[PDB]
Amino acid sequence: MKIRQRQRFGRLELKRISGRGFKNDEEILIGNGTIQKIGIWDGEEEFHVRCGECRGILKKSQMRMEKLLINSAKKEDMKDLIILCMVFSQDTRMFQGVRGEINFLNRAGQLLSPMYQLQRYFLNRSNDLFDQWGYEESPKASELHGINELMNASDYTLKGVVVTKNVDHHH
Ligand SMILES: CN1CN([C@@H]2O[C@H](COP(=O)(O)OP(=O)(O)OP(=O)(O)O)[C@@H](O)[C@H]2O)c2nc(N)[nH]c(=O)c21
Repeated sequence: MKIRQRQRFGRLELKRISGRGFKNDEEILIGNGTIQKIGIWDGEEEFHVRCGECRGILKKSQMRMEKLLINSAKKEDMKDLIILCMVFSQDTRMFQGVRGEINFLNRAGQLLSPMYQLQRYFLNRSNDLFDQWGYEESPKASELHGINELMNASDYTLKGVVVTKNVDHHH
């Protein structure tokens, strides 16, 4: 239907544009050697995504971020959107990136649930994530360019992530 409330994953705002995922509770052995109970989504899905000023298209499958296209925006929003999408995608690389205990409390003194532990952890320790994520030679394409961990156009890109330029197509 035309009017749809957006879904939210902390700071990440999302709207699904294709696919049909199904959620199954699974036990996941993550990178710090602990087992986490997580509702894992299965199926190829694409989302419209946004964090602050940065907007993009996220394509995922089960525990895999396939492709992330985003616009150029303020670097903190670009970086946060990428991290939130890596976490949202439940990518195995993301799970494997965790070190030490994820036992963060909220302001009501309760433990965050596992997905929110992960969002909180990687937002504030992104080098853990990006190291595990992998880098590849940037795509050489006309309207797309890769980005590095500093959110700059580079010869090498975070794997699966692509940025568009702000171009005056209509003059
Ligand atoms: C990883 N997610 C998370 N998610 C949805 O994104 C929102 C934020 O996830 P969440 O806060 O972990 O949801 P949760 O607390 O598990 O509640 P729910 O029972 O709705 O899943 C929720 O609306 C959740 O349903 C998703 N929706 C789809 N279609 N595919 C997905 O892979 C995912």
